[PDB]
Amino acid sequence: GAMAPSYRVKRMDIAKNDEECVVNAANPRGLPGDGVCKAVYKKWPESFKNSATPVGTAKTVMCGTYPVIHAVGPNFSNYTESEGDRELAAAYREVAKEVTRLGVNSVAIPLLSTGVYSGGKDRLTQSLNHLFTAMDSTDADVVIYCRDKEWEKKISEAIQMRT
Ligand SMILES: N#C[C@@H]1CCS(=O)(=O)C1
Ligand SMILES: [Cl-]
Ligand SMILES: [Cl-]
Ligand SMILES: [Cl-]
Repeated sequence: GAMAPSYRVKRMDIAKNDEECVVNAANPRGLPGDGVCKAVYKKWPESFKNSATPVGTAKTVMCGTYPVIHAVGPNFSNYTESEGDRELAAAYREVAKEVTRLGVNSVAIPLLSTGVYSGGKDRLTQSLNHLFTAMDSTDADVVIYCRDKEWEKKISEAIQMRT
């Protein structure tokens, strides 16, 4: 565990993270994909060996000794709002289990289903709250990665509001 477990946000590529493990915003088939998933494929291609896993689940594969937690958020193009919400919450609960099992003191996490799986909606608050719901009972330092300047401000605001 971290001595004083925290949440932070950074605006940069999660493939350059300074944490003990990474969460991939994976597809269910373990394909290289786009966005975060492709950056993760380029950095930790070895972690894509048998990484395929269903929607709402997380599967960890080592790259050397570095854990890559493949978390499959729903594609809101395919799911109803209600079912997509349920699966997005579930993916994050599975990430919390894996982070706990691995015994890491820090984890780099993107906001699941906020990019090409968002169904063209802004899901910052929805995705972040499900992240908090899952990770609040863990003692790892959580570092959230984003790419948009306005999202960095809103995530930072949401973290500070609860401190
Ligand atoms: N990043 C991202 C989204 C989820 C996996 S993907 O690369 O297929 C699209
Ligand atoms: Cl960067
Ligand atoms: Cl996405
Ligand atoms: Cl972003």
